[PDB]
Amino acid sequence: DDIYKAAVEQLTEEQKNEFKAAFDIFVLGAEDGCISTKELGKVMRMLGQNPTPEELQEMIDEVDEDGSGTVDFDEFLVMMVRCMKDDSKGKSEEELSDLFRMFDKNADGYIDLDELKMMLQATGETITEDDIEELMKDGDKNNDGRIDYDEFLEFMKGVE
Amino acid sequence: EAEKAADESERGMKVIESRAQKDEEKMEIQEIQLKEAKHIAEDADRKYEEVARKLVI
Repeated sequence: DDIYKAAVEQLTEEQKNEFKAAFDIFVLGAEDGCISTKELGKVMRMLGQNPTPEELQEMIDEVDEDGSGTVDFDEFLVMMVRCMKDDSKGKSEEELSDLFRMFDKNADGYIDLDELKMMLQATGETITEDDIEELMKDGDKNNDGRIDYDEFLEFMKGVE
Repeated sequence: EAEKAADESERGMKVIESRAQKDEEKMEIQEIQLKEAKHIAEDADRKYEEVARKLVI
């Protein structure tokens, strides 16, 4: 919401090189920067960047919902930077296991959902469509009746 | 002799002019063909990565 937003507000030249390369690929001058999400993914795969179609399809399902096919620079840059791996390796596995054993009080070989809910409400964050059951939907891979630290990673690995 | 030689030299010059023009045409045609080739190559590469992923799974 804000991390890539802050990075774009402090637009760096290293990313700006690829950004303007794909821009001249897209915008030939005095344009509104339409760059449709389908075309954006096509070029993202085209110009030697990461050829991950999953993010492109997420954008297509998410962007150009306006019906104009144009994509604003804000979200286009956000999805471009987040297509690349922007994470500090998600902390340390042993460190995160200690974090979760502090989180997990039962110590029954796993952690249950309610402990995760307690920690989440302790964080104090806003709720949206990716709440309530999104964690339930993702974590219920084998439906073991629990959200283990390994299951918590399977849901949201690379916690930063 | 000099005037006949001038006529023949201009003959050869014009022949080389025309040949060079034809060659430039073929050069640009092969150029666009090469770009198309590179794009086909990249598409095949992506397909390859994809199918490898599927097979591993």
